[PDB]
Amino acid sequence: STIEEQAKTFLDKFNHEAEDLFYQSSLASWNYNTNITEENVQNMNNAGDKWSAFLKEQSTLAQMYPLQEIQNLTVKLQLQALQQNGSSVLSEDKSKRLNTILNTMSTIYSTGKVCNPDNPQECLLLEPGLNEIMANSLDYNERLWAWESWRSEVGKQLRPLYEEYVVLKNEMARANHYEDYGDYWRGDYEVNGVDGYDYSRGQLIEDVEHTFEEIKPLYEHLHAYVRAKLMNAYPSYISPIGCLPAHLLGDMWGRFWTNLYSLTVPFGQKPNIDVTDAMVDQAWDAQRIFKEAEKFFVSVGLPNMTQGFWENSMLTDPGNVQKAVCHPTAWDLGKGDFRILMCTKVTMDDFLTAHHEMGHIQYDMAYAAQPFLLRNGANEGFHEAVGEIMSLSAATPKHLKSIGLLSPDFQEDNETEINFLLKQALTIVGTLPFTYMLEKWRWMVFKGEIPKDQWMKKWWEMKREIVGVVEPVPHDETYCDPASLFHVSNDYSFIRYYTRTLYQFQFQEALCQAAKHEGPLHKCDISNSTEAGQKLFNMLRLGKSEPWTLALENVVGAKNMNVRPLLNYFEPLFTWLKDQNKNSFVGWSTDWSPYA
Amino acid sequence: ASVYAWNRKRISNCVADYSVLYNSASFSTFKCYGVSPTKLNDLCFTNVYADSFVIRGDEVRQIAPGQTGKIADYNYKLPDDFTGCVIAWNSNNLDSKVGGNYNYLYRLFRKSNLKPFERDISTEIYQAGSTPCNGVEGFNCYFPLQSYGFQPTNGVGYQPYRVVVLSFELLHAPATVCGPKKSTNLVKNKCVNFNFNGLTGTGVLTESNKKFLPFQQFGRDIADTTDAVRDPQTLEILDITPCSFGGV
Ligand SMILES: *[C@@H]1O[C@H](CO)[C@@H](O)[C@H](O)[C@H]1NC(C)=O
Ligand SMILES: *[C@@H]1O[C@H](CO)[C@@H](O)[C@H](O)[C@H]1NC(C)=O
Ligand SMILES: *[C@@H]1O[C@H](CO)[C@@H](O)[C@H](O)[C@H]1NC(C)=O
Ligand SMILES: *[C@@H]1O[C@H](CO)[C@@H](O)[C@H](O)[C@H]1NC(C)=O
Ligand SMILES: *[C@@H]1O[C@H](CO)[C@@H](O)[C@H](O)[C@H]1NC(C)=O
Ligand SMILES: *[C@@H]1O[C@H](CO)[C@@H](O)[C@H](O)[C@H]1NC(C)=O
Ligand SMILES: *[C@@H]1O[C@H](CO)[C@@H](O)[C@H](O)[C@H]1NC(C)=O
Repeated sequence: STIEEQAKTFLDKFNHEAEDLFYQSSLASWNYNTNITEENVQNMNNAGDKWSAFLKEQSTLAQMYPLQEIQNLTVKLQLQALQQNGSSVLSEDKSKRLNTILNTMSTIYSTGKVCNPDNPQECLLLEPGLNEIMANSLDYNERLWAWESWRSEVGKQLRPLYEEYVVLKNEMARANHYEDYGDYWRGDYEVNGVDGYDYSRGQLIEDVEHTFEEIKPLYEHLHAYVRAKLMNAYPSYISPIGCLPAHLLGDMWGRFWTNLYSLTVPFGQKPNIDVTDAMVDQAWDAQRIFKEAEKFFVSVGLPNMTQGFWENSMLTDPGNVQKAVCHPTAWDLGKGDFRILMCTKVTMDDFLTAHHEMGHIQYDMAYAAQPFLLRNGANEGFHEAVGEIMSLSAATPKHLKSIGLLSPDFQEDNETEINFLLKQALTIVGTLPFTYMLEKWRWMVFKGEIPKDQWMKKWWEMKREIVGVVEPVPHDETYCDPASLFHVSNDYSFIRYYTRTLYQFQFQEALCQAAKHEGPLHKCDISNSTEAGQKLFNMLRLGKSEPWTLALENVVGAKNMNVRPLLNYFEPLFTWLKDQNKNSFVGWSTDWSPYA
Repeated sequence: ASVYAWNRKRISNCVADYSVLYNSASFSTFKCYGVSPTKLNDLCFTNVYADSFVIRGDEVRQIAPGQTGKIADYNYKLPDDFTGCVIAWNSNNLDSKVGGNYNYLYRLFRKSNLKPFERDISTEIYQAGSTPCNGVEGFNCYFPLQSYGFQPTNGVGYQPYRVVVLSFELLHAPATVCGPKKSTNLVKNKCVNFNFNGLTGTGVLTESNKKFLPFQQFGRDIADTTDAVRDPQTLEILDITPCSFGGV
């Protein structure tokens, strides 16, 4: 006759009913991504619709429970997630614009076209045709054409489609009694009902912006160092008085600069840390690659993988006729079924991806004792940063020399470590301002205080100011190139990558203090310490059952997002960069010099 | 049968062999509580009622004496310090199918904790609120009955293990049946102790010209002196007499 006993009865009914339906939807989605037939598409949409309609019915039943008297926090988080209306607030004539528009976005993006206008020879799809021309070639003329081959041939037909998406998703906030759709995504980090632990939705914008004034001086010195080994190849071909082109920063968006390493190697005379030639003398395969990774984890103290994964999952590319996509993703089918879906290759990226995608599987069974509604990460940043802290440990020289991949006589001087740490800074530190700016751009346009004619003049003027990129060609307001990215078009919160870095280094300092390492954080190791493994697994196993603001106070004692224990990792790198930029022009103003 | 419909069949009037279980090389939870598995063979009590039901891999820990939980509290509760043994083995090869084996059910809710050694068979729904339900699902009906789902890809911790529970208690019912007793080897022409089924003595084998009747276990001649026995192993007659003795 108590509300406390009534919530445990309802969640116990939902947990057994949903896990039966979730295992059917995940199994149906798995067979679609491995064996594409004509009948398999109808089988997946039939099971997926009744699973999505089941959560619609359970959210309505949980609505009648009042939330003003539940002192228990374990069931308060479950009722808050179950009562998310989502698309139920919209009308039937407006809910049909979700599934219609979102399926049109996937099919339009799936159309590969590289046939030249007025020269129709042949053209292949995106994966074999478009990716090879951006990652391998080093010619300026076609890449300038290639920059206009996608933002003026694909994004031109998105301007009427993406604007219809951002005018009805913005209306849900008024229907959910929120301010705007940008504030709705901040509800995952919102904590209420606890005295002294409350996190306002609007305080996060100020705290994130306050922490950005120390990222900037680090990025000023990072851009100055990388500009000296690129102006060497083009002395008089690019002027060293302005900014850089957008189509020369490794990727299409310039997020990762990994493809500039061959062009911008610091010291190529000594050999790089490369064991691709080392594995082929001893005939290493996919099976022996994952066996040494498994024994690394059981030496730490984590439990080993179950027997229902090795003979059930797929590892390589199977057959010849199966053209199914094998993008590296982690599968949680439920009921103890866990799979990894990727095509293995003997490359640098696939070996690191083999470590990256296995970590999400090892995280999923960690909170297996939690209930199904709480069987998730504490937030969107925990599940990504946990899978990358072991990638830092696997890159240590003792482990690379322990298996035998590296040469037994490999000296460790100054330059073999500064080259590795600054390359990691470009892929981790360099992506923090790009992650923050795009989510900052999406919040005000979702807020609505940006008119139609002021998208490009404000979007372009901060890329020149913060990032420092001069536009290779002027673009008017009819272009919609910011909506071309994968996460923004498919309704994915991109803020989970900014908090990934601040989490993956909070855990590194916490575990290194647990292991009582005597020295700085760059030489620290996590392995060969069962006390740190039990410390992490105690913190990994909580999941979403506790608030995330309580998860920080359980490890570091600071309720806010601390940035100080990240500069201490890069003090050896930062002091050298401060000495190298004594005479270079650090700090750009507004620059209309090249394209006045 | 299911967990909420566990059967109870008595084993009596025949010898029960537990030795084959030790070398079965198939069980995974061969654990005994309150008695060693080896020492319960020679000695045992009556009331050998066997309870058979299906328990999931993660639910194995729930089924133990002195342990509470969901299955142990709403389906079948084992009393603390239960004098018995639990033997579980994998049943994926037979008790599993693709898409879920929807044949074993269980009680998900109950008003009060189950009395130990009680089978619950009812359609009564859980009553957490005050307003009852008239057969139509609502906000307070919460039909307790649910169907277990087992698939061949289930994890090791979630595999359905086929387990049975053996109970041992001494009631007024006489003539309990225990494990078999290993027979020794024959010895000829020696003053050797003998302990047949009920009687024992010392003596030596000597030739006799008189045959014994076949429907007696042992016999005596004079002054309550037992001197004749009939081995039931093969009905092969052997003569036993006390061995020689005297003073020096
Ligand atoms: C795999 O796909 C092929 C054609 O794409 C189809 O003929 C075959 O039946 C599929 N296999 C299964 C197990 O469905
Ligand atoms: C709070 O709810 C959780 C549900 O997981 C329960 O385990 C716990 O005992 C509850 N605590 C109190 C004080 O009600
Ligand atoms: C969800 O929708 C129901 C009606 O369908 C409404 O009563 C309820 O207030 C809504 N809740 C939220 C949080 O929008
Ligand atoms: C995993 O570890 C346990 C405990 O050491 C061991 O019994 C089991 O055999 C291991 N699994 C495999 C596949 O070796
Ligand atoms: C130490 O760093 C300097 C870079 O200024 C490098 O020249 C030197 O070789 C390093 N030490 C050794 C032993 O290589
Ligand atoms: C750490 O553990 C590995 C296990 O293979 C071992 O080879 C290595 O020597 C250990 N290192 C230290 C410093 O204990
Ligand atoms: C029991 O007696 C029968 C009678 O011939 C015999 O065949 C059998 O071997 C005996 N049992 C044992 C275990 O010897």
